Amino acid sequence: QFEERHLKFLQQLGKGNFGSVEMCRYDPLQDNTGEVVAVKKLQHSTEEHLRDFEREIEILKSLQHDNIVKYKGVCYSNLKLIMEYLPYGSLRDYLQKHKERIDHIKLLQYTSQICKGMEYLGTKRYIHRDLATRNILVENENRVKIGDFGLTKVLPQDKEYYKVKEPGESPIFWYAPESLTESKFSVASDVWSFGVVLYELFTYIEKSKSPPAEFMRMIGNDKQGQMIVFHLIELLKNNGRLPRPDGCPDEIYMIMTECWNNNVNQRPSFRDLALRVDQIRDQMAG
Ligand SMILES: O=C(Nc1c[nH]nc1-c1nc2ccc(C[NH+]3CCOCC3)cc2[nH]1)NC1CC1
Repeated sequence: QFEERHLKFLQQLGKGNFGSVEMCRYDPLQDNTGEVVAVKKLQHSTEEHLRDFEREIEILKSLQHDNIVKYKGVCYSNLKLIMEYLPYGSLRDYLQKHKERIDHIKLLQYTSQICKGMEYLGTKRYIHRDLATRNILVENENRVKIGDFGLTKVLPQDKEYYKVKEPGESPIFWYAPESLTESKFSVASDVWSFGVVLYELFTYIEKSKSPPAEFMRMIGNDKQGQMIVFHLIELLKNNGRLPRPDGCPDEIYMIMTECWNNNVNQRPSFRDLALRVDQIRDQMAG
């Protein structure tokens, strides 16, 4: 267990969907040699949010995979989540800064790694509901892990989707059509969101070309609030889609579009996605 009082703040790391994450030193000997860790805490520690956060903790805790940020422990008073600190930040920021000097062999290594993290997630009947480069952490040049399980849901035994009311703030531009119209979330809607993560990676996080900027362009920048969703549904219903990023290999663009399939059952599995992505990296390499 970790004791609250030995956590020494160093710096903020970031805010996610409902909390905050700090860089801290667990230094129980006060001589300043202790382990640097990542720490999550609730900004608005409601009784509602406190349940979801402990639910979040219990999900992370139960997930052990090379491509899923490690759980280390909790602190009691209100709860704090202790996690491994990954020094390179979010993939969104790392790729944005180091643009294009990250070649395609690298993007596909991360892609592969993302796929495997999700395949295992799904093996435990969990649905992330927020797969996005900003929620993916970089350990080092050669490793990313999936993180921020704040919006994750377990499937019921006999259902294969999870229907949510009442929705909080929602990454709509990553949402598959049936999540927007019906609030059905599933392994399949995470696969849709994975297609957008792949789009993100191959745009190198150019800000003019992000999903929000581009979907907003397509439906009209004049669309506001609730209407954005109305027009997005219609757009997606008619095969309005994010364009192929400048320079994107062709068989990477096909993976994107296969994921963004209105027909829910016709989307690839992560098992097939991981195989496919690894196959492309083989031939690139030779
Ligand atoms: O849980 C989170 N992340 C982490 C778990 N373990 N380690 C992290 C983490 N988040 C980071 C955010 C930014 C940075 C970059 N800075 C590191 C120190 O020098 C300046 C740049 C690292 C992060 N590690 N992500 C929340 C912050 C969005």
